[PDB]
Amino acid sequence: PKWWERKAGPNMIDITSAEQFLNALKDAGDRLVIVDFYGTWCGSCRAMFPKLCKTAKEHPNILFLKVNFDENKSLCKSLNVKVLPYFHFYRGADGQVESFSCSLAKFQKLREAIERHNVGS
Repeated sequence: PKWWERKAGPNMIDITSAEQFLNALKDAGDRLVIVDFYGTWCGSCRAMFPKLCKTAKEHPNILFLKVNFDENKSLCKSLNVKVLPYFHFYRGADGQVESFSCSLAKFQKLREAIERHNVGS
């Protein structure tokens, strides 16, 4: 049971290809989408994961995409991801609306981004 699968709820999906990633954004409709770029051996990513999972339970209608950088290097490079943890947000016809790094200590940055782009904001 890999650390990134523990207590991961139904709105948290593993992405394993560029095709799957693009299909996920398309099928999201007008939902807010949070893309979590993480590394297998990223201590910060691992430390912040339980809080991310709680946030996913707190927001059942937000779609969370987990993208393992180490297993999706070309995809992550095409998305200009250079450091981990990293987050993109996407929302409907607006496409990408956030791009930022985070950690457990500054987790409120992620919530602030939700405040800016959640359905009804």
